[PDB]
Amino acid sequence: HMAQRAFPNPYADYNKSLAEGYFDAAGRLTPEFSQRLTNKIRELLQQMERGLKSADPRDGTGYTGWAGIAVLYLHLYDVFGDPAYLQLAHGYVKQSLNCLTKRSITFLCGDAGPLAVAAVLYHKMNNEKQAEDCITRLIHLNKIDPHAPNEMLYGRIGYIYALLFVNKNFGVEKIPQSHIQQICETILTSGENLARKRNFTAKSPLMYEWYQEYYVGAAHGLAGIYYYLMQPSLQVSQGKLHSLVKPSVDYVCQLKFPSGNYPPCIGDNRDLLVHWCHGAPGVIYMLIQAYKVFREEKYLCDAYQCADVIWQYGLLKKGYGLCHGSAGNAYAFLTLYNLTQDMKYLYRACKFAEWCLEYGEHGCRTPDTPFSLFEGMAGTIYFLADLLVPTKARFPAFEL
Amino acid sequence: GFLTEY
Ligand SMILES: N[C@@H](CCC(=O)N[C@@H](CS)C(=O)NCC(=O)O)C(=O)O
Ligand SMILES: [Zn+2]
Repeated sequence: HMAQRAFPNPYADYNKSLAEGYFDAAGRLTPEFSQRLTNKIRELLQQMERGLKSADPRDGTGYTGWAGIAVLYLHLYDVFGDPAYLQLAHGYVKQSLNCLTKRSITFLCGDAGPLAVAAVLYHKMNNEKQAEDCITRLIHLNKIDPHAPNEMLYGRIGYIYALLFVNKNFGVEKIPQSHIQQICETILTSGENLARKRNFTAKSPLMYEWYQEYYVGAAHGLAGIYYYLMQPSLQVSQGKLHSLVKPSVDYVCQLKFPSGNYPPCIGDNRDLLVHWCHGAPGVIYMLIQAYKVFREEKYLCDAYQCADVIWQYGLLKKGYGLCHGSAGNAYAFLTLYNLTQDMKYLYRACKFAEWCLEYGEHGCRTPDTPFSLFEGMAGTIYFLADLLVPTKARFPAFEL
Repeated sequence: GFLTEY
């Protein structure tokens, strides 16, 4: 069933010999592979620039719109150091700030994306006034939507990411920890309350839902929320980490299909989607973080299973995007590489990149937003550039 | 569709 959604993987698995072309014994990419990545990046950027001329003027979001393009260029500026990338980022930021709708709080789908990205861009351009104005607006954005959900695209962890994004890039605590703490407390309270209401408590002390479904994965579901709650950034107490989060994580682990993949919602029987948004490519982050925090082998073994499912069924007919595509899937290998230091996973990432280097030659469907960060080409370009320094690579708009 | 459907 997964098989019907993926191309057969044409590549051999890792060995020291096959890997020599890609990186040295220190996991550092060869000059040759680096340059081939760079050449593809330059080519695709050309097509992206042209394609974006036809994009909807009104959508400034990180997920499908202008702020997402700015995310890419800030990244490219950091990777390559070319000033023209920072300038490109400026243009996209300006477009995005004209698109605030006041309807959502998240980095990916709300006003927090434009504002947080703008703060960082202005900062990088030594424009203190504009940077500080953006931070102010971002901080106050909290108020506009209480009773928001808890998930990534529309809920509280999506807003938290925006705050962390600012702090990371400024290198200082521009948004006070107390602001993050307050949101974290609301998430925990909400989780306990819903589990109590529905009598989940015995099997899962926390429970969350979005549009009246118990989503499991990174984009809308439990794996995304628990990944965040387990992050040192969010400063959940040891007490709550063990009494609330860990048993809830374990409940998710128990939902695993025999294949190693995960259902999109609790009770869903169809083992079909191998995406960041739904299934193993998104659930793996929770597993790896659980391993880092709790040091229980079961979490690591589950992560290995994810990587194997993705190696087999991860090259999607859906395309090359991040949310549900080969580049987003490839990030699962990098996260496991960065935990274990096992070059096998760096190798798998390089082969997924090899696939992306033949962009458009496989008969993949055209995305609804073909040039966007999460559905389209910007996300694929992001991944290729991030691979240049694998130890620093992070799935954008999500991974901490 | 809606953003991450099914
Ligand atoms: N709008 C998307 C297509 C829709 C899509 O693939 N949605 C995701 C969720 S965000 C999914 O898992 N679809 C269900 C499926 O593939 O059966 C695109 O153009 O990339
Ligand atoms: Zn998706």
